[PDB]
This record gives sequence, C-alpha cells and structure tokens, in this order.
Amino acid sequence: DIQMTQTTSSLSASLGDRVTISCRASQDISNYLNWYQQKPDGTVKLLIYYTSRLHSGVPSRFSGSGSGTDYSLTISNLEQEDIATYFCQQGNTFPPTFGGGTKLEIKRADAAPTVSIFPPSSEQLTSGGASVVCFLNNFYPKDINVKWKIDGSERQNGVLNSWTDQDSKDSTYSMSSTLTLTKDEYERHNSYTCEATHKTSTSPIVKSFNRN
Amino acid sequence: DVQLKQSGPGLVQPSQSLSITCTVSGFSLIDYGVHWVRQSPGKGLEWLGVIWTGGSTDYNAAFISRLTISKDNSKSQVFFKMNSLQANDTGIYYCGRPYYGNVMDYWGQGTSVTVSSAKTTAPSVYPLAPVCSSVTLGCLVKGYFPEPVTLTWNSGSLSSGVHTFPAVLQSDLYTLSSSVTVTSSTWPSQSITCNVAHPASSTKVDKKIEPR
Repeated sequence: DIQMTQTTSSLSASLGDRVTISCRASQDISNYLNWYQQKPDGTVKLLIYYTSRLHSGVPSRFSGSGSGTDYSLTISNLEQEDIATYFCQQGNTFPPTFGGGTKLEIKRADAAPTVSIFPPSSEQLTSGGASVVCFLNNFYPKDINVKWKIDGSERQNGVLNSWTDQDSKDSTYSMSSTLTLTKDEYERHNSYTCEATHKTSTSPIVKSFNRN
Repeated sequence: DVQLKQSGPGLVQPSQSLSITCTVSGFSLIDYGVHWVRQSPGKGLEWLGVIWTGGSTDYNAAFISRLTISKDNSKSQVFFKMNSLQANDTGIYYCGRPYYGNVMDYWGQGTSVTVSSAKTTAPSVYPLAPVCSSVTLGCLVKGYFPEPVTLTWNSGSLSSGVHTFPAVLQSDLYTLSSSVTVTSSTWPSQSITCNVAHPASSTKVDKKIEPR
C-alpha cells in the first residue's frame, strides 16, 4: 500500500493567513493526489483533485501543488468556515490510501472561560447518585486544566471531561467536567470547587458552592 | 442536488455482521460507481471497496474475506455488508461517489458503527439549575448505551447559547451534558426545557429547568 504521510498533524492559523498543508507519498504517485475536508459533524467534501484541480463550488482560495511524492494544499487566506481536518488521498495505485489528516484550528485572541457550577439535581440525589457539573464555556486557547476540590482536597477520582470542537462562529472552545460521587459521599462534604487554570488567568479560576 | 444518504448508526455485537445501505439522489448507479471508506480511531481513513457501474467490485485485500458490496440500480441503493466484526471495526463508515476513478466528489454523511457486547441502557436525564448578567442552565444525560442521544432545548427553538458536549464513555455507559446560557432576566421568567431522546432504548424525556 502506498503510505501517505501528512507532515503536520494539527495547525493553528489566524484569519486571513496563508496556510499550507502537506503530504508525502512513499512512492511517486504521478499527481493522482486529492484533498478532502472533514468537518467535526462528519461531513466530508472534496476540495482539490489531481493535485491542483478545484472541485466545483470550492472557493478559489483553495489550491494545490506538488509532484512525485510531495504535495501541498494551500488556503490563500484563512476564513471562518475553514475549521476542519484536511486529508490527502492518492489514487495512483491500488488500493487508494489516505493521509492521517491535518486538523486546522483558528488562532485568535484570548477568551476567558465563563464558568458555571451545578450541584446534583434533586432527581439524581433521590436515586443515590450525585454528579457535580462544571461548564467552562467559550474560551480560547483550548488548553485549560480543571481540578475538582472537595473541602479543599483535590479529587482525581470519578471525573469525566469533554471538550467541544472549535466553535464554527467565534473560534472558541467549551468544556464540561463532571465529578460523580455517591449521594452519601456528596452529603458528607460541604464545599465543592471547580478550579481551572488557563492562559487568561494568573491564579486558578474558581467556581464553588457550599452544599447549603 | 447530489446526495448519498446512509442508514443510521448501528450497534453490532462482536462476531456479528454489519449492513449499511447507501441511497443516492441526483445521479444513478448506472452512471457512477460507489466507494466505501471507513475512519477508525486506530487507523485513520481506510478505503474498503468499490462497486463499479457494471456491478463488479474491488475490495481492499485486507477485507476481501469479510466484505461484500452490492447494489440495485433500479432502487438507487448500494449495500455494504461486512462479517465477523471485532471491537476495532468500530468507526465511521462512509460511501462516496467517484466522479471518475478514485476522485470521490460527494460523500455520504457517514454511519457510526459501534462493535460491543454492552447492553442497551436508557439514560437518566437530570436538569441542572443554578446554585441558589447571564444565567446558564444544564442537562446531564447519564448512563446510556449505545450512542447516540439527541438533545435540544425548548424543542430546538433555543440554539445560539447552547453547548452540547461530546459524550464520554466509562464502564460501558455514556454520559453527555449540555448547557444553555441566556440573559439573566429571561429565566426563570420564561421557561426552559431540556428535550432528550435515546432511540436505541425508545427513551424520550423533557426536563424543565426549575429554580432551586
């Protein structure tokens, strides 16, 4: 199988930037190289085929170049809609094979998270369970660290974290962190703190409640 | 215009078989072939096979003992079937139209396939009201299987302020959350309700967010 290697796994570029994404084939593929764009919802579109030919309806800001083993997709000026993962595909020898993809995120100015903390609902408590939820919404950059403190002590156990993909309109991220406890354990402590470190804050960003 | 519409998500048990239908619009199977490709966590995009206009097929040699593609020109449907699935067959299976050769110009939306013996489990749906300028409410969808759930707010009329987080899997059950943020004056005055469906369990629930 021809191995297709995308030189870069993930890229961060600003609005209007010229951006290029590259691919190397393990053997000459004679310009039979196509570029696909996959969105986080699973949508896949063709952008460029036969190295440099623009697919109908694709904006002229997309172009491609290359020969032999080495090929590149260029976006002349990055736009909001370009957040996606970009994959190359050779079709010169059987079987068709794809590169590993290059994720493209937009680089933008800092955005501090809006943090909300939620005690267990009365419904879940009457079921023996207690999940405490912290949402950290519309922040940038994506690197954020969340620690749960129960009465001052970190609790690594029982935490589930989930990040969104980059927002298609404002280029931020959001994250949900859930701390799940037994009801009895939840009722045995008082202060519940979702603590977050991020580029936008000197000290940890703290959202807390006292189990009243 | 051109559309390829794939059947919905599927759960298959290990060693059982997977069947996906692709129904095409805007073109005929007399005039175009259909390729099948999948994307797994462990291998990226993998081309699986193609059925040409005349009915013949070519398969990725790694799957030939396990995979059959067939079609019905009169129905504009292509059928993908793969036997003896294991855990690492979990992924997103796409069909796509080659405009010519290996240039796939239009893609199905993908079919997410989970290969697992875990038991189908309805979620618990918990309203997240604030601790007692903007207010954020949430909805915790806890302990379901398989993917997916659908979640909306005020039956989809509330969207711009919504973040729904990719589900997180632990101990064979999924947990998903969603937050919605509104101006502080509009809730609890105006009503906000979480609508959750888990098709695999025929679960359909509304949880109004009530102040604590």
